[PDB]
Amino acid sequence: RQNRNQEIFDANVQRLKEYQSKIIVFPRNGKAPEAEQVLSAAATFPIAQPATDVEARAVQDNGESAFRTLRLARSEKKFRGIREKRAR
Amino acid sequence: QQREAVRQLYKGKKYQPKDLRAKKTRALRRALTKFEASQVTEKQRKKQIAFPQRKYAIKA
Repeated sequence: RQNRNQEIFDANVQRLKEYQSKIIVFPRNGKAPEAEQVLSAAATFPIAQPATDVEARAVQDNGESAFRTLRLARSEKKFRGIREKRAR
Repeated sequence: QQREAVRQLYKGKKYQPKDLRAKKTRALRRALTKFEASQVTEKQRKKQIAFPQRKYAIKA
């Protein structure tokens, strides 16, 4: 798995740091105290969906007609190849 | 008595009579011995010594 997303990489790093700070490693020389294991590590670190947006925000607009923007984007991709040939 | 005497006659000697050898089974006889199955290459020995499995618990 490659890393090409700052947000996901940072989330994974934070998860690793939390896991390291929450685990206790007994010394290899014995004398390990009571463990009291937890049968599920994923339960202690449940996967949480990042919040996409807040519940409410101040309304701002520019009159760009987002539907018009979608139509323009769809049209541009169709004729780009023909446009480049027509340019010469 | 004769068999026990013969056993003493072959006590500790390799390549002894077959009848005195284990009768467990053909498959187990040809199976790798305890020493043979424990043979580990130096690379794997070093890897195990450096990073053996650790005992860790999620408590704090």
